[PDB]
Amino acid sequence: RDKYYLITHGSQDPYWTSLFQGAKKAAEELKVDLQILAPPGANDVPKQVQFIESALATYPSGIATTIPSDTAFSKSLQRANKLNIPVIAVDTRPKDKTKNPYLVFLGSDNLLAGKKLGEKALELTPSAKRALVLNPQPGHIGLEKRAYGIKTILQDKGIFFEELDVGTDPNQVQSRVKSYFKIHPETNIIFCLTSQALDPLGQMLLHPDRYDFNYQPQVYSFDKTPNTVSLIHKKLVNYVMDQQPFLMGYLSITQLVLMNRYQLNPVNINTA
Amino acid sequence: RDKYYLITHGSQDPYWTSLFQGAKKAAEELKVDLQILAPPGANDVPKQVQFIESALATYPSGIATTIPSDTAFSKSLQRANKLNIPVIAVDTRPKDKTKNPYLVFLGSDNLLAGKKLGEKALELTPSAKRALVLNPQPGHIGLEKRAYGIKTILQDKGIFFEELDVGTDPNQVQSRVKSYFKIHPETNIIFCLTSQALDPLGQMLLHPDRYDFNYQPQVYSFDKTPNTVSLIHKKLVNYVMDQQPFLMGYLSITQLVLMNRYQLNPVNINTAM
Repeated sequence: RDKYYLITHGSQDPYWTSLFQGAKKAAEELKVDLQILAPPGANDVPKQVQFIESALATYPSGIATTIPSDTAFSKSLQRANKLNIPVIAVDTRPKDKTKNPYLVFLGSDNLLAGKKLGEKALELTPSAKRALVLNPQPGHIGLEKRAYGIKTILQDKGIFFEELDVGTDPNQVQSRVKSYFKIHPETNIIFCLTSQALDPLGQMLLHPDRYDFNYQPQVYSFDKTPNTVSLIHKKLVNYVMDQQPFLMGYLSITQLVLMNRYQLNPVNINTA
Repeated sequence: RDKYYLITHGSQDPYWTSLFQGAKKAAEELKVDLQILAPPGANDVPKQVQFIESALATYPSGIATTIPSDTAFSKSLQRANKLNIPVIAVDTRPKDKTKNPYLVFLGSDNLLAGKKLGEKALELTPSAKRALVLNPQPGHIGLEKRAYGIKTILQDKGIFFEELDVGTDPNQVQSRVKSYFKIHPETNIIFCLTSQALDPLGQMLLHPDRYDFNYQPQVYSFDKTPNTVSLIHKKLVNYVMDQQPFLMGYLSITQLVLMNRYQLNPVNINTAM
């Protein structure tokens, strides 16, 4: 019974559970064992590196892991490459494969997704002159590419903008945003790099009087989580890039299995 | 301005942000300062105890805090009592205030709320065969009262039931729930003690094929969070108890202030509908 691992840097978001279920679904249909390793929070890279090192020591048939840092995983990844343990990157990938080796990547092209969302925003709300980008985890190389994409679209079109570190604590996200709007009450658009930033904002959009947030800005986000879908339906959110985490999880375990059982070579896949 | 503290044992549940906003809004209108202290997770008692302890050192005008344990907070509460710092209990309260002193309690009567949820589920779900109670926080004395209240109603009607400790990790809640249904497929009623149990469950109710969860049970819960409200509109959840956290927040800070500015005695307030 071949053993496989799916290791990530977070697990509380609805995004993670979709991805986890896709992988579990593939594991079940292909009849292989899957162990999921993820820190108790939204981000804890040193703990993730720990999981990867522990998994490697069990000589698994394959590992699918997120790689949200350009340096924190280098040693672990290099080790895995030397021991010939196939590693597939999912969700987030490093910019240098020689320093951070892995076989292929399954996920979105974060830089492009951002550009696509910025373009969509200016297309659905051309009258925009001021935008706000909410980053729940500055440093996350994947989110950094998204923000960069959006920003290149905004600047090229002359739109003013600023990126804000909101963290993941709901109360802090809401107050950082309310603080920004009091100083710039003209902000017309808000970009949420993940649903972690959207959820706290959505609550204020749903109860504008209770939160003293009647601005009614145009909002764009990433990931179609249950609450995100509800806000779209309510027309409080204009557009959301979907990375299809379930497809991502399912296909990653599938390629690892096909490689082991048939000596096939996995390939990169843009799951957007 | 006078300094006030709102201390809780959690901060991720959308329920808290609603409580926090009510407290902040009251602070704003009354022109007092308010600091909110809550562990980064969804439950951390020792951390909360330290928060209360460090708050006391600053000799604040008042403190509002949850008390989810009959033992963990005793010393801190007694200390606060000796320093003459007013303490109001919100959301959850201890069974014995002689050992755990606090002035008044603003929140709902957990036991009664549980009984009420149980009675409503039996009304709306006449076909009731077997119920499952999902506890995301064993140890939380408020949730124990809820579960107990629900079980008394279920026992009275001869409905089979079981309480399951699902924790708060979304993946684990789903896993443990699916395992139970594989063993008891006839289970047709689910009671979620908080939205922390409901969210991961709601994801499966929205994509039953993806999660291999086509049972379609009747669901009951506590706290009308955004996702909970959405699930209600989609008829995936039948009835949800509302404790009105915003009101709880607003009124608790308001009483602490009226107490300091006007020499009034605060009173207990059941915030339920």
